[PDB]
Amino acid sequence: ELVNVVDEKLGTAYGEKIDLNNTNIAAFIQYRGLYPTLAKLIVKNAPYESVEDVLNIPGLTERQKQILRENLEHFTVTEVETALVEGGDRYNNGLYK
Amino acid sequence: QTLTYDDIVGTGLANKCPTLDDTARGAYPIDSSQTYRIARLCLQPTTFLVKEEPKNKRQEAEFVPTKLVTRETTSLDQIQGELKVNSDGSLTFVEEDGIDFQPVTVQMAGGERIPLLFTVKNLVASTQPNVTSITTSTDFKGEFNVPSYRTANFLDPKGRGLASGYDSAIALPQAKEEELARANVKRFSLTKGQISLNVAKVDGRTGEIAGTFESEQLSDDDMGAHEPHEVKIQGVFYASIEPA
Amino acid sequence: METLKITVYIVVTFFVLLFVFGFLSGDPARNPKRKD
Amino acid sequence: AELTPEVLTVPLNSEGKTITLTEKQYLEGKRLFQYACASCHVGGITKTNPSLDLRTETLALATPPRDNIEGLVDYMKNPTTYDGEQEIAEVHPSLRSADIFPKMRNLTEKDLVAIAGHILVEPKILGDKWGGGKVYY
Amino acid sequence: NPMWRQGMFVLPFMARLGVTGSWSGWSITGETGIDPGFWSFEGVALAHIV
Amino acid sequence: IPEKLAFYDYIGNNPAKGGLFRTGPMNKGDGIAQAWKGHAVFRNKEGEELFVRRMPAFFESFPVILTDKNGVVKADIPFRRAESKYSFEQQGVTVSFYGGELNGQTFTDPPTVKSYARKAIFGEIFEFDTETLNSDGIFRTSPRGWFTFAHAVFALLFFFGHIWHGARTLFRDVFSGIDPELSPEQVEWGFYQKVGDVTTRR
Amino acid sequence: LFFQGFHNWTLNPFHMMGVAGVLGGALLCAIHGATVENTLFQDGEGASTFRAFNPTQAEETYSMVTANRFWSQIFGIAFSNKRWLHFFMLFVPVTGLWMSAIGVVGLALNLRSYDFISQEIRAAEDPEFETFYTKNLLLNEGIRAWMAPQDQPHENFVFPEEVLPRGNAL
Amino acid sequence: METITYVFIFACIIALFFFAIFFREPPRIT
Amino acid sequence: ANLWERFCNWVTSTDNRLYVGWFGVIMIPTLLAATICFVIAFIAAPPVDIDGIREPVSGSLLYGNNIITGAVVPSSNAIGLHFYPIWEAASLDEWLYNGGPYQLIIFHFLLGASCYMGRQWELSYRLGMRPWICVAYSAPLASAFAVFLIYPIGQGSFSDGMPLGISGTFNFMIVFQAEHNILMHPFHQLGVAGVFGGALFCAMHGSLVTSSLIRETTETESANYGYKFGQEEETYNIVAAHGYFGRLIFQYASFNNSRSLHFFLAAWPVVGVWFTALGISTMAFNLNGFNFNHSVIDAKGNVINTWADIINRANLGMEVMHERNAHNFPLDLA
Amino acid sequence: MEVNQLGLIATALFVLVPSVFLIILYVQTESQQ
Amino acid sequence: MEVNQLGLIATALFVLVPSVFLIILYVQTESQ
Ligand SMILES: CCCCCCCCCCCCCCCCCC(=O)OC[C@H](CO[C@@H]1O[C@H](CO[C@H]2O[C@H](CO)[C@H](O)[C@H](O)[C@H]2O)[C@H](O)[C@H](O)[C@H]1O)OC(=O)CCCCCCCCCCCCCCCCC
Ligand code: CLA
Ligand code: CLA
Ligand code: CLA
Ligand SMILES: CC(C)=CCC/C(C)=C/CC/C(C)=C/CC/C(C)=C/CC/C(C)=C/CC/C(C)=C/CC/C(C)=C/CC/C(C)=C/CC/C(C)=C/CC1=CC(=O)C(C)=C(C)C1=O
Ligand SMILES: CCCCCCCCCCCCCCCC(=O)OC[C@H](COP(=O)(O)OC[C@@H](O)CO)OC(=O)CCCCCCCCCCCCCCC
Ligand code: HEC
Ligand SMILES: CC1=C(/C=C/C(C)=C/C=C/C(C)=C/C=C/C=C(C)/C=C/C=C(C)/C=C/C2=C(C)CCCC2(C)C)C(C)(C)CCC1
Ligand code: OEY
Ligand SMILES: [Cl-]
Ligand SMILES: [Cl-]
Ligand SMILES: [Fe+2]
Repeated sequence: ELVNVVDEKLGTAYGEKIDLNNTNIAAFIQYRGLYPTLAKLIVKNAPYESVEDVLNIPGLTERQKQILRENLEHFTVTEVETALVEGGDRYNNGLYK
Repeated sequence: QTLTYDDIVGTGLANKCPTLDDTARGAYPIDSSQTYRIARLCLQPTTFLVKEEPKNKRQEAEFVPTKLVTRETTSLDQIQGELKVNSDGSLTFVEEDGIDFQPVTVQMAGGERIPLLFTVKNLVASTQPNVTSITTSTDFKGEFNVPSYRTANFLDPKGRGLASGYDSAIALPQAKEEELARANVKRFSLTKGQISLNVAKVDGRTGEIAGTFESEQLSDDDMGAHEPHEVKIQGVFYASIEPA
Repeated sequence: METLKITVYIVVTFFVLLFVFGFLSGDPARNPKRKD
Repeated sequence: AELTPEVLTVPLNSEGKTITLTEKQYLEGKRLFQYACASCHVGGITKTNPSLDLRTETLALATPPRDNIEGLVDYMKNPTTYDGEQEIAEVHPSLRSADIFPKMRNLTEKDLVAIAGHILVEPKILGDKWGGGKVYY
Repeated sequence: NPMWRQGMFVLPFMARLGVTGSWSGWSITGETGIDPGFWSFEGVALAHIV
Repeated sequence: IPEKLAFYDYIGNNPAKGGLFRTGPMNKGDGIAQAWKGHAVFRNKEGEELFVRRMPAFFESFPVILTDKNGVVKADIPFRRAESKYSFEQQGVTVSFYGGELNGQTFTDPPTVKSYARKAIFGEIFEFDTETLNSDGIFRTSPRGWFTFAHAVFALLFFFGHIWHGARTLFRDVFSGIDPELSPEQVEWGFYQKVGDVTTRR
Repeated sequence: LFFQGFHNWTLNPFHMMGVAGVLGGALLCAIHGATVENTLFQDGEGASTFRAFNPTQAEETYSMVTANRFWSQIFGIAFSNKRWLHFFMLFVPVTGLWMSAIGVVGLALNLRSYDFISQEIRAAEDPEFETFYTKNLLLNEGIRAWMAPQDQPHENFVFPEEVLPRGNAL
Repeated sequence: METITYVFIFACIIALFFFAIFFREPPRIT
Repeated sequence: ANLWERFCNWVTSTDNRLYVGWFGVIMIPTLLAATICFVIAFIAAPPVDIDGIREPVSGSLLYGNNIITGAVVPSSNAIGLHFYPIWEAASLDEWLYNGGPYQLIIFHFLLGASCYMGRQWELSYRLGMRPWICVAYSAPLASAFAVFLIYPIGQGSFSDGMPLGISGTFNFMIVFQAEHNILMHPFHQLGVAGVFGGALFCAMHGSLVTSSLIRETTETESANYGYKFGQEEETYNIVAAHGYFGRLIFQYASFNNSRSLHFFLAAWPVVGVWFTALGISTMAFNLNGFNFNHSVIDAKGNVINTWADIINRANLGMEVMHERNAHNFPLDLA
Repeated sequence: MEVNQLGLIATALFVLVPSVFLIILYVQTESQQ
Repeated sequence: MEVNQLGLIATALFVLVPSVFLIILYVQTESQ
């Protein structure tokens, strides 16, 4: 009943995919064309009900809607974990090198 | 004729919200057609009160005063947000951005330090219906979010944290850990607070307003270590309106 | 607080001038062999 | 072990052509890299933005790809953000911007090859340490 | 939980004659946040040591 | 497996895990051993058998790393969570016990699994009575530890006694001071062919 | 550095007695050399005071009386007995090395003064409780995990990044 | 009780200082 | 007989059991003040937010500390190098949270200790002595200036001066090695040489004099009673001592002049400690110890590690852990 | 603080026993003179 | 048995302290 919510979220999809509601912005460098421009946009307009919701972000150029499709399979969405989004930790989570 | 940084540095006046002349008893009128944003909201605390815990039951402890020890570091300022008009004529400020939190530790009698995150993060605050003008009798009531005093990377003095750090009491390798679950597993609280802003000075020309506020919220719970104390804050405020 | 500050300023200045005038009072001449 | 043709052999372009640096070119580029770049890129990290590094697998995923000589030499002329969407000559040393980064002025075209040569050969000798950070010092 | 329950010997003699608060801000009368000046329990103690 | 043998295979009985001011009996530290719990077997989600890297005697604290028969790290308990790939939660580690008090039981919930992983680094896993002596949980050394320490320390101290009393035997005639009528000729160079022997004056 | 991270040797009172003897020796060495040099008798005419010693002279070459009065009045106590003084210069550094030898003997066996139990119990139960004692063990913990794989190659330590203890940002 | 002990030992040292200086055996010449 | 002249004669009198002097006029009050504040703080001060991150560190006995762990904690990083006397705080409670006691103690101690050195000159003048005992003391006084004042000036904060306690001292010297590689600095190496050398020569000189005491006593009494205070004759035989040490090594490596020998005893630890105090003072401006990380590589360019690279792995573990909550950006530039 | 209780008797004896020995020998020294 | 643990130190000094006083007085008597 005293869970560490961060650990317990490592045992959801959050632990295998980029979680559009929780993961830090630096993860968007693992796949191409996604950083920095789209990543910026994904995060401001978080959170998302389902993965495909990112295609309805207003302003997307068809080139950008293409790159997102090419990578829908690397995304997920789980419930927002406050501990991961508060403090602006999705832009800077204390980890550099 | 504005003051310059070098005029202010080291005086304390940087922690002080702007003031309105004691003659500014006007009103600012609201065209429901036009939109409006609050360009700058400044919240300056002056008094910090803590609820005692009276041991027994039917006594209900008092709010007691405290001493500030973290110096002139306390003001919220440069806050901004939408100012909307609803169906019934109320207005609602929605916070967006700004320096909308300051950590504060006050000291009760007997030495207990009570730290807290004085904040209006995500504030939403509305008026009575049928305003049609902001006056020296308008009242703004609302609620805001109080995240955890420490964020997730914060490592306690034995290396233990939530998003980082050890998960056990590593200097007691074969101690029974059921005693220490409270201290070993960190929690990120998220609670609400309530604020009231009372307008008492209005410049009809410039759109500026000013007055008093009272807010209630919870102190630091050291990531689940202990239980929070209740805290009431009083001070003064200043805000400037623009037709966005 | 303002009272304390004055007190300290006063106490300090006192010992300082004791020092400056102590050495301005023929200190080279306070020795056991040759005095001037 | 030693500095042999295999390790000195790097990709020229994305088609998959290859080019084989001389030892001389390798030491040339290492030198130029310390002179023009290491103040921010020692060890293959980026001190002013650690999220982006010089590991070959990062360069491969840049838009345009940059795990080859052509892509690297182009970047020293007209650098872009990682996705390719904005030119950034204004805040990154480049020939397009050598007016404001005075070190980039005396670099000749062959100089750029050697620099790009170094970046691509070094991961092959140091492995994980290149762009790894302090964890691998 | 008054003083006499806690084994206090000399505290009630300071209190008998007017000394009742502490530089910590409490007072044996229950009143919180109070400023006693020097002649608190602490200063009385200090002065017997000087 | 007899419990007496498994109890030997546990670092709390290692004499090199103690401390100079952690006083008393070993039981004052981890408690009074009551029962072998069983031998813990760790499997990832692929059903590979995983092996907790045991703690060496040098280390007051040690991290939790699981490996395969080939030595390859496959799970751990991460410190920094944000970029972790080997976590028990990601790798679905489980613990099954064979023998002992817990024989035939499998635990899957990650916090229980980790907790036994934290004990496995000490070797075999026992149940202890911590209340009876109010055990503080910190390893003490054994009588092997204390006897060795004390006798090594005395031995060294007694070497100085050897030296002292030996010096005092060979030099008793000057214990109270050198001769006051020693001439600088006995002591300056080239005076005597042999040092201190006065019969060899040139 | 090994002994700091693994043994917490600075916390060992047998090392502390070593430190007080080495530094005490160095103190005694400087202060006795400087006292003699500034209580010298004037036995020559020239400004180099060295010339004016004779190795064979029975007469002492500095004033024990003016040295004793000086230090009695500067420091409150001073030596009065030249034999005790020089024997004390023997005693102080010799003994400190002996005490540290004993400590290292303890460490042969991992019998460290590594922890204060009372501190650990409180800090485990009270996450607001921090001292320099707890801060130094974090540092010891940093040293152990970061240096061990390279320093003990035969242990094939493999510490993936996620397990390394690190503070924020660094 | 730890605190009382630490401070009592410290205070004994300061008193020893007092007697060591003002109540010393007074050095006598020759 | 004028009232001032009579005061001046008491101040400078050679007849006070403890010499006062013009230097003593500043020293006494400033040392009594630093002393009294320290004793009170060590025992009773509440915790101090040294690193300015609202994470107070408990230093005194009444807050759960012992003789080894207690300290007067340095003042808040939030203050940096600003002056912070009591009268600049809204209250003693604020002053205590932010670590005011430390500033009060160090400034008064540095002053009174400065005047201590000068007081040594002064009494030497009044007694007809040579003047330079004080030059010897400046080596330790310079050391105290480096860790309490110079190092904070160059790092920009008193939070980084040396704590006033036993474990705080070790904390200061651990972080120092991580940030400066001080063991690999040649001025710390000369300090070790000054300090080891000093202990060696102390034991040597002590054993050489002791070895050559002239027989003046029986077996049943201390050899120490063979010296009488103020006797004119030397109490040991210096040529017998030179005779033994010349042969233990060789003739010309041994002093037969007691003035050179004692001058040598003074110069060696003084000079070495000047250097190692200079080492702390120049590392205050971050001119650090030698850095040979990866200075050795093979024909291919593999790193071939040395002991320097091992040192660095331990420096790294110190680096990444110290002040674990206080850094938001990747380099610890101060 | 949860501290070793015999710490007190240990520290008290550690001081008193050797200290008393020294005092005994000082005082019977003064009485000789 | 759940006894008073300050009883040991109390008994100890009760014995030692007045005991020490008397030994001191006896020895300095024997030596004059
Ligand atoms: C050995 C040979 C040498 C000769 C020896 C000479 C012997 C002299 C020995 C000196 C003895 C000094 C003893 C230490 C003094 C420190 C007392 C202190 O700091 O005590 C000061 C007290 C303390 O005040 C209270 O201090 C408190 C501190 O609380 C702290 O302390 C509490 C318990 O102590 C709790 O722990 C609490 O949690 C913790 O925060 C609170 O902050 C209160 O708000 C605050 O009122 O102040 C007061 O009211 C007192 C008056 C000050 C009020 C302001 C008026 C200013 C007066 C100017 C003083 C001038 C000084 C005289 C010099 C003149 C020279 C001619
Ligand atoms: C070689 C001697 C020796 C050895 C090896 C042991 C070993 C042991 N005894 Mg036994 N014991 C001994 C002698 C010995 N004892 C003697 C002589 C007595 C009578 C005093 C006892 C009384 C005794 C009791 C009453 C108990 C033990 C117990 C124990 C166990 C735990 C001991 C412990 O916590 O150590 C603690 C050791 C230390 C803290 C180290 C002390 C060394 C000090 C710090 C050094 C002093 C330094 C000095 C002042 C430096 C200054 C020098 C300079 C100025 C010149 C262990 C098996 C305990 C047990 O578990 O039994 C069931 C128990 O309760 N022993
Ligand atoms: C103020 C700082 C300080 C001070 C003054 C000391 C002082 C001391 N330390 Mg500690 N130390 C410190 C800080 C400090 N330490 C810190 C911060 C740490 C980190 C934990 C350590 C870690 C540490 C360790 C790990 C050890 C010490 C040891 C010692 C002792 C060294 C004894 C000695 O003379 O060795 C010099 C060596 C000898 C005297 C042995 C034999 C010397 C022979 C005769 C040499 C002959 C030379 C030959 C003729 C040829 C020379 C020529 C050649 C160079 C070419 C001494 C008590 C040692 C110890 O305790 O010893 C038991 C030890 O091992 N220290
Ligand atoms: C065997 C290993 C060894 C050895 C021999 C040394 C030796 C030394 N170290 Mg190193 N050190 C080591 C390991 C070692 N260290 C390691 C492992 C590290 C990294 C962890 C360091 C890190 C390190 C740092 C960071 C520092 C040293 C310093 C020093 C010097 C300390 C002595 C000194 O400063 O005198 C100087 C003398 C004094 C400080 C005396 C001040 C005296 C004042 C003026 C009077 C005090 C009055 C007092 C309070 C009250 C007395 C009155 C009485 C009635 C109570 C010395 C040369 C220090 C240094 O160089 O400072 C300059 C220093 O800052 N070392
Ligand atoms: C409020 C509270 C409680 C605060 C507590 C504060 C605090 C933290 C205190 C901590 C105390 C603490 C733990 C200290 C521990 C120190 C410790 C490690 C103890 C060492 C123990 C020890 C027995 C170790 C063995 C090594 C040992 C024997 C070293 C001895 C060191 C020592 C005494 C050396 C001599 C130094 C000294 C200053 C002598 C000066 C001599 C002097 C007067 C010379 C003058 C002189 C010179 C001449 O040449 C001539 C001719 C004449 C005539 C003459 O006079
Ligand atoms: C105003 C400035 C004055 C500052 C005041 C400070 C004064 C304190 C000095 C020490 C007084 C006590 C000395 C007692 C002992 C005493 O009376 O000794 C007196 C003794 C006199 O020696 P003599 O040569 O006269 O004795 C020879 C024969 O008589 C003995 O057989 O001094 C020496 O032995 C010097 C070496 C002792 C040096 C030890 C000094 C270390 C003291 C500091 C350690 C304290 C740590 C405490 C931790 C909190
Ligand atoms: C600091 C002043 C720098 C200097 C000098 C050099 N570079 Fe750099 N580089 C810097 C930054 C901040 C960035 C990030 C740019 C962004 O996308 O916002 C970069 C990026 C690069 C890259 C791309 C790496 C990738 O993963 O895609 C390369 C290849 C690169 N820089 C090369 C490079 C060279 C060769 C330099 C010397 C001639 C050089 N840089 C200098 C910061 C700085
Ligand atoms: C009763 C009681 C108790 C107990 C207590 C005790 C234990 C006591 C102790 C006490 C003590 C133990 C005391 C002390 C004393 C000391 C002194 C008082 C000192 C003196 C000193 C001085 C005076 C100094 C001087 C000087 C000078 C002046 C100058 C310089 C030098 C010198 C420094 C030397 C308790 C708490 C439990 C409880 C309550 C009650
Ligand atoms: O060494 Mn690391 O560097 Ca000089 O500051 Mn940045 O951190 Mn912090 O305050 Mn003390 O310590
Ligand atoms: Cl730290
Ligand atoms: Cl930072
Ligand atoms: Fe000498």
